[PDB]
Amino acid sequence: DIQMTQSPSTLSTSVGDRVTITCRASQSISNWLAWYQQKPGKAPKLLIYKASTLESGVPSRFSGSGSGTEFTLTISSLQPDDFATYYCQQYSSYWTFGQGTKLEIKRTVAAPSVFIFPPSDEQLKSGTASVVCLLNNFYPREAKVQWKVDNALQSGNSQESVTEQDSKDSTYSLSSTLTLSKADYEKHKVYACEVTHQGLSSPVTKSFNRGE
Amino acid sequence: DIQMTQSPSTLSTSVGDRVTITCRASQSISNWLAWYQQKPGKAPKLLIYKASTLESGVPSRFSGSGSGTEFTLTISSLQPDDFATYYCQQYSSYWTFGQGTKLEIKRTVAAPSVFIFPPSDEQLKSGTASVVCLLNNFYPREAKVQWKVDNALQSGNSQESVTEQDSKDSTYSLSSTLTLSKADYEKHKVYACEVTHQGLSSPVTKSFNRGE
Amino acid sequence: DIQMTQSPSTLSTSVGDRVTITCRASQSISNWLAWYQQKPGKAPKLLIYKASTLESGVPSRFSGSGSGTEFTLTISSLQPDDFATYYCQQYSSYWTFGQGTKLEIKRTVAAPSVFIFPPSDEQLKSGTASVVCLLNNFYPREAKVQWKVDNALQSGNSQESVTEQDSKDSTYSLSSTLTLSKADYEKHKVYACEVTHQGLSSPVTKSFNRGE
Amino acid sequence: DIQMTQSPSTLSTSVGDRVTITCRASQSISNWLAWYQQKPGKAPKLLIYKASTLESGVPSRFSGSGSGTEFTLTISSLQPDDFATYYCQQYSSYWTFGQGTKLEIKRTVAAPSVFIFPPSDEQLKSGTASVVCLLNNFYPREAKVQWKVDNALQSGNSQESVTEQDSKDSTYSLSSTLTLSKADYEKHKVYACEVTHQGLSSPVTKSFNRGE
Amino acid sequence: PNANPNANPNANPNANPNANPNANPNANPNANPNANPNANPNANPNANPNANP
Amino acid sequence: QVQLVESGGGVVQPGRSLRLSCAASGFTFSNFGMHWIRQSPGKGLEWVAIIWYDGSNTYYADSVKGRFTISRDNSKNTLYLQMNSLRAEDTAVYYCAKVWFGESEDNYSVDVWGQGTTVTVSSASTKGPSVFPLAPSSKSTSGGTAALGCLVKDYFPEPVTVSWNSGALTSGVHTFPAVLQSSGLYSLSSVVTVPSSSLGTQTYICNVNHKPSNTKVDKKVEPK
Amino acid sequence: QVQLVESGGGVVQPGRSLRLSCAASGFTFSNFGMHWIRQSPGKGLEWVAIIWYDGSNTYYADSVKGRFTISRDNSKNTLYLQMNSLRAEDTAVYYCAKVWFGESEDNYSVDVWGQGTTVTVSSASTKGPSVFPLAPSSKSTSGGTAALGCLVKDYFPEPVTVSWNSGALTSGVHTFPAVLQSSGLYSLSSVVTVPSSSLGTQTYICNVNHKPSNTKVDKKVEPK
Amino acid sequence: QVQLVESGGGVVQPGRSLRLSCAASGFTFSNFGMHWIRQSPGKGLEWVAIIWYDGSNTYYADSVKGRFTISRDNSKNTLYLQMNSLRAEDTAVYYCAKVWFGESEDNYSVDVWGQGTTVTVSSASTKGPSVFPLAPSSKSTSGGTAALGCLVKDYFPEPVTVSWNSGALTSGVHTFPAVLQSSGLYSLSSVVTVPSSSLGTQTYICNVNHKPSNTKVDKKVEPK
Amino acid sequence: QVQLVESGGGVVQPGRSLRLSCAASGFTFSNFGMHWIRQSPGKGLEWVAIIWYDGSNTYYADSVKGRFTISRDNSKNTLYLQMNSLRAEDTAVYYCAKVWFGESEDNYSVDVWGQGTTVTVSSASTKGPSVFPLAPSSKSTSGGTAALGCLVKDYFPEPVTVSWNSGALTSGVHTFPAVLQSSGLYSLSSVVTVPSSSLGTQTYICNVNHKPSNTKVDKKVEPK
Amino acid sequence: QVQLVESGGGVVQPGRSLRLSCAASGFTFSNFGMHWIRQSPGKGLEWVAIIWYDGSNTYYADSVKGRFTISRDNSKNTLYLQMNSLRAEDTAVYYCAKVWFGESEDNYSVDVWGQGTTVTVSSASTKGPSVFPLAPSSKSTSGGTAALGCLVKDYFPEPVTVSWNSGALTSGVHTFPAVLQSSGLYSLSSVVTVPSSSLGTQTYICNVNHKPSNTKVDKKVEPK
Repeated sequence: DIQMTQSPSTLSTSVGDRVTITCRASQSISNWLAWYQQKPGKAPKLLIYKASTLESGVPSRFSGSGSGTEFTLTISSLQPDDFATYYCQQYSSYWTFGQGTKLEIKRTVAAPSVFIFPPSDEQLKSGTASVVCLLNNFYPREAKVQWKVDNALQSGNSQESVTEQDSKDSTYSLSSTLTLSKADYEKHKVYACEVTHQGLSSPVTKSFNRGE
Repeated sequence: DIQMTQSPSTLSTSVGDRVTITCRASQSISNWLAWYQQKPGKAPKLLIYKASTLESGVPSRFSGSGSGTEFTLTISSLQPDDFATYYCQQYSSYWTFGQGTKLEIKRTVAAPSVFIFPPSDEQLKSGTASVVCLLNNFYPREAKVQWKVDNALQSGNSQESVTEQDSKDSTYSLSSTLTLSKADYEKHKVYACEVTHQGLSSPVTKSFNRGE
Repeated sequence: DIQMTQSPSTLSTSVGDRVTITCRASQSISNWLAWYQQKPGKAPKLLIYKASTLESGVPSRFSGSGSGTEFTLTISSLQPDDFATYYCQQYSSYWTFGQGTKLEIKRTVAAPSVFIFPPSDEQLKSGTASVVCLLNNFYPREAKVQWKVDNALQSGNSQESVTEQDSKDSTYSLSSTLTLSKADYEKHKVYACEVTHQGLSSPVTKSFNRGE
Repeated sequence: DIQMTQSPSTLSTSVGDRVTITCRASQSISNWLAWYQQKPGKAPKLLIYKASTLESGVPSRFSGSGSGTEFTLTISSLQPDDFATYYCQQYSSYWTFGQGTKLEIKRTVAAPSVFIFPPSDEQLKSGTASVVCLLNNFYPREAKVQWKVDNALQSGNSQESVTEQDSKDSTYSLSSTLTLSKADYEKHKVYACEVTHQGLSSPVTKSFNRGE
Repeated sequence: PNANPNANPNANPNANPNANPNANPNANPNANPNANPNANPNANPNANPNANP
Repeated sequence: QVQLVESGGGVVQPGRSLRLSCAASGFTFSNFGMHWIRQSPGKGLEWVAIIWYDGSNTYYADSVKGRFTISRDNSKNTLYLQMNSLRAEDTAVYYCAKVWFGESEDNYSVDVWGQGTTVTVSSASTKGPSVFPLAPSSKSTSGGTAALGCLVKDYFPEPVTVSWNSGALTSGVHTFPAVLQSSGLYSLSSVVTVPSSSLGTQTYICNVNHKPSNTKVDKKVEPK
Repeated sequence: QVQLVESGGGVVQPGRSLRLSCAASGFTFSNFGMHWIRQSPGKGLEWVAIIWYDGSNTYYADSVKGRFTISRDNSKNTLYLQMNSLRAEDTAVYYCAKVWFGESEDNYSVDVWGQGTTVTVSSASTKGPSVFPLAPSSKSTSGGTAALGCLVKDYFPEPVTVSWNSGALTSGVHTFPAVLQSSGLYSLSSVVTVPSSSLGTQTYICNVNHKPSNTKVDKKVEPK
Repeated sequence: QVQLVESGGGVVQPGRSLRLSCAASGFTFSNFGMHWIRQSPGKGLEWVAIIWYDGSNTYYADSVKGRFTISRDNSKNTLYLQMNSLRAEDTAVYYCAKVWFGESEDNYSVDVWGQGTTVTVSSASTKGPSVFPLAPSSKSTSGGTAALGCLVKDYFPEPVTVSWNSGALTSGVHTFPAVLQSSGLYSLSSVVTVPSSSLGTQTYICNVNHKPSNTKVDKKVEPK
Repeated sequence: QVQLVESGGGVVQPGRSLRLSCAASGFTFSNFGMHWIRQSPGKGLEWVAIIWYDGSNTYYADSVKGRFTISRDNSKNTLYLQMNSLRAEDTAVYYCAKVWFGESEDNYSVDVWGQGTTVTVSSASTKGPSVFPLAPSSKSTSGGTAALGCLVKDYFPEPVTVSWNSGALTSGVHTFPAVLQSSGLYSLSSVVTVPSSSLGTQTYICNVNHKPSNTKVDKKVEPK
Repeated sequence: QVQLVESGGGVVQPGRSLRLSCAASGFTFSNFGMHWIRQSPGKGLEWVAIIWYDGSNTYYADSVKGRFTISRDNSKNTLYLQMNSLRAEDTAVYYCAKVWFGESEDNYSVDVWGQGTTVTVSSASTKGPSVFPLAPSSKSTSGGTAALGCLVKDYFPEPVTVSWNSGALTSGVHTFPAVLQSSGLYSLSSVVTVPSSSLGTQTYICNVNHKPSNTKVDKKVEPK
């Protein structure tokens, strides 16, 4: 089973830049490699086959190179239509795709706005307590959110969700949901989320008291 | 002449189970395969044609699959009305049916009750001697009955008959009839039927003495 | 036009022998080859199709083999009913038959008896002169008969006829007829037929003088 | 789309010569190449298929050779019936024809006769002015005709037409037509066509004055 | 896995010339439902020669 | 809905002839081809013949070609099967069946089967059965349960009916399917389990009835 | 141009079967082989099956061999995928894809992908969502900007739609993608930033709609 | 079983036409395609024509294309071959043959051949033979065995029958197959070996019979 | 032998449709696939479409895909090509062609071409020609030979015929092939060389005929 | 999983032919090449033949080249091996085997073997065995243990089954593998150790069964 691997997993780039992404196979696949482009919520479109043949209708700013086990895709001058996810696919022995490289819109650093929401009384009446920590309009996407309940770090009881890059300002938003039982929730007082981001010189901590 | 073969010949299953039976042709019949259901003492009814097309009026829990030389019939959730015999039929070149698979009601193991009956004096006066060995209320159906006359195994002079599964408890009964001439019968003393069954830890032997 | 060729053209064999005949196609015909048996003065009968499938009713001592361009028919143990002519036939592209292989009854060598007959006076009165050279009861069939008229070899004015193997003793008979005009006949003196055969240590010559 | 290319485009040859034309494909077409002959004003006729198989009815003086990407057609001894246009055609992936090679009748060099005709008064009355330069009975076909209006070379306002080789003496004739508006025509005085040909030691210039 | 566009487009002479025993035995509903002009217009010699009665 | 009714089956000696009929209703019979298919315990389901809607083409299985003749009467909506030169192995239940409606180039089979009619090819003559008691005793008692029965031997043809005490006793009755013996006569047994404490006081009589021979036998079963 | 339309996807319990179809138009469907390829967030793109133009050769991925069956109906221009014995990891978006045209000795892959159909293998039952308010307060205020929202918890299956003030409020709205919980139920949040000076006077209501259960909930969000 | 009977063959001058027929019985003629195949001593076996079961497709060998027309009458169970513009090389034995039953995608050939009918294309007129004696003498004697015979020359058409002493002498008789001469007339010889001790006393007469011309000749062979 | 006759070609305005037919004879038309191939002066030979013997598979060139439809009527032995949305570059001579017979695994092309039919796609209206004299003089004289002619300008459609003295003068006549002008009208010249000593006495008239417009013009050419 | 079932093996006289078949299931048979490999006690494992997936290329070992023919029927999923002119040294167990799936440029061998079928090439005729007692006595006793047995000599072909006292004695039974003698007949022994104190009182009988000849022999072994 031929393994495929793409690098980098995420690439922040700007319009007009020269972009090069790489794709490697666990064994020799000769030149039988195809590149597919996919925009979010849409079907993939074929860009290149035989590692270097351009599909009809594909603009000339795309080019392929490579043979054996190392292959590269090059975009000479990035255009706004090219912000998408790119998958390589060997078709030398069956068919396996790489994990995909997402072309991200590079912009200046913007620190997140942090908000915390306690569980509603209705949900408390339902027997569950969800605490929500919100990071709004930040870039880049990498951030760490740690839940602290009476200064005790939580693990394995939270879930994170991230939006795509906003069409207007290319920022991210992230929601973290900490879920606890009503008895566990009422067995503590202070609930805090601590956030770290490369745009923040120091970690930011938001907290509330149960009932306050 | 295309040969058809169904597997398994008998399948013990329970209500709610997922049932899959297979059917194979001696040569390629493309997709021209039909499945027929037959209940005992009743005419067969068509279930599937073209190997995967459901006949009008057939519930959706029936499905067909297969192409070329291997075909399968699947019942997603067995219901009591589906306990019947299923025949496949190729109709690519003339028409030949498989041997049929009978779906049996699976239940716990129950050992048989064994009874023996000697020939009546009236039948001996008529010139024949029938000895009857009866196995009552056993499951599964597979059992072995050996006749021993003065500890000598008999062969080719007995006939067996089995009832269908009882509607109330889904058990079987089996009769073995040994037929002999008066001279052969009166030239011996002890007449036994020995029974082995998967529900019996040891073989059961019933015997009588001629004249006793 | 696919050419077919059979080898050998004639095979001398005996009852109980193992017989193998071959058939070759000018191009690949896959396995679409049939073998037909024909007895003299009778219609051909199908023996094998698909190069190796035995026709229903054909005894098991016949078998076929081969694929692509070379095919063989094998008789494991020859029987007297099998003395016949065997034709192969490709049916991959239209239909063409081979020249046919005749299975001949092998026997010991027997030299021919040579007789000569001069033209009758009645036929000479009719305007033609036929001279007949007869070879009786010889085996094998190959023999050479040369006409010499005043020690001059004739060519293009003679015709030969050969009988089939006699049912009783498996011998051949051959007739050679030299036909000439009355003027050609009376313009020469010595008329001889010389016969060579593998059973003859020396050629046999019969001759007459016109009028003698 | 496989591109085909034939060389030479035109070949001057004589009766009895050995003629060889070549044909090349943009990619490997194995041996799936056909050669077609077409005479002017008549439908094409098949000569060779599989690059080297002679079509039934084609005389043996035609032969094919080649494999992969280079193919040749050879005429061992040219005959007058063979003067025609020859097209190669790959039929390995769809069907594409070459531009065709026309076999021209080689003869001695003959210089053209040059005549010039000014526009008629009727055409000037119609609003257009056509000037005609005629080259009669010249060989080979390559020649250059330049229009000069008051010693100024014209470009993009003339059209050339060439006849086929005359059946009697194998010469060409060419007409060049300069088309101008009546106002453009009457805005100048001298109109010349200059002709150069490999059979002419010096360029020939014919000219007239407007109104003469 | 596609179709060879240059494959044999003719009709294989060594094909199946017999009848297909598994073919359609039913009557074609959308067949010719009209009368045939060139049918038999002559009286039938072996028709009914008696009364109705 | 679609309904097919077979008739004409019965017992026939080998070498004789027999005509089966199939009456069709619920659909336009003249628009469909028909099959005859037979079923026997030894061979399972086995196709016999097919006929076109107009009778123009008929096909037969290899084992019956030349002996069976399939025909139809579209004016009467009836399917016929004339069977000549019958052999012993032709004993089976025969069904007529209707071809389904499909596409013009598809292959075809049957969708609706008839009720079925039984054909028995045997040289045996009509003969009533011998009823012998399977008497219960200490050797047929385990705890409070004993087994007794009746053996119905050497009768022809099928079927026979067995009741117990004129039908008053049905709980626990097991009548085995008949088996064909080497002599061409059928034989079967009918057994019933009863409380051992009822022996000697409750009367048990098996009532065998055989309409083809008008046989009625009431056999009393007494313990030993 | 070339068009492929998948259909047949939906919610199916584990162990059951489901049949997907792919309707093709704009090209000669019978002349091309086809692929089925699935995409999941956990495994990315993953080839499933391939079928020849005439169906003579089929190949399957190892993880699905023996459970999935790919077929085609060239008379209907339809590609089929029968999926039996579904496991939890088969939940994905399934695409049909057309093999490109190439040379006789080349290797082949797909050039045109279909629209895709979602298949969710889960034992969860259809259940409407619980809408909880994400109430703004002093702890969710930085300057003149505050954040409020709605939590849409414990619904199945996907998807749900969220609007604000019947669509009148769209500036600054962030509806997060749903997350699958340990219980097999989905949950998501929708947040919006508003001027702090508008709290207590401007009314904000989130409108959650869930067509599979016909749920429509208008939840009012009040400050603390 | 299957039976095919050809008829219509005979003597025809070159350039004229002739129609052969083949009556089929023992099977459903309308369900099978048919071949005409010819056999001649000069070319061996040579396929001539094939016709589909319904006559929709016909094929011919290249040597006969445009001259022969194959047809069939399924209502009469008859196969026909109309031969026009006959040449000398068309003289052969013509067989009709039945295509075997096979699979739908297999290639097909013939399994049952007819009896065969002889066609002789020659411009020779019907003519009785000249019978001349091949008289035995000292030059045709080796020991006690001598050879004598009759030369049957210049007859048309085939065949002729030869007997010796009205059939009383058959031991040792060798009638050679006829050979066709350059003049278009047939010729053959018949010889017999006799005991030399019988010469001069036993009378030997060869009886040549030629039904096409009603020729009967009894020629006496006398020794020298 | 094999014969193919095309018909249906003519002048058609751009955007309209036209249906070409090809009648086949001399062979079994239903047994062979067919091609349509076109030839134009600008692109040479260019394959257009192919159809299978039974019409099951059709293929088209990329430049015509979606606009042309090839079909056939095997009952009429006719091949059809429906051309819709014609463009100017589709003007060409269209040939039907027969696929040769070959082996089962070979690739195939055409062996017999039809006669060809001309299709001219132009928005020009039917128009008679303008005939202008090409008058000989001293400036078109070299020795004893002079040249004169007729210019046939601005006519549509093709073709036009030119004769001299009702055909009595053919020696030395050169009628050039027509050329297409920017206005969509054709134009050509016809010239003849005559002895200079005959000028002024021998009358020379060119007879231009244009059947599409029924134009007949006799123009007298006099020297200047 | 993958399953291969061989059939066709048996006893064959030298010089005769035999055809082995191998039925494949559990995988796409038409996609893989196959091997036939044989195993004999004298030569060990020995490759016999290989065939490509499509039958285009076949290879044979040198010892069998020209006598064996390997073929396959992808429509029946069956592998065939026609063996002609069998010699004595061809007696072996024949396995069919499946080539593994690998890379395009690798070399290939087999990964899954069939069950195997035995072929015995011998001119010996079927013959029942001679059973002789190996009687225990004082000369075959050491302490309380004695040895007795049965010699099964001069039988053909394999196999034979040996039991003791109808299976009642299994502890201490040693049935030796058969050995082939110079006469082409097999021979073996079966021995058992028994307590010496049981001799003369305990009955020991060996039950030899040979299904090919339907031989059943119960030989009693008595002390001396």
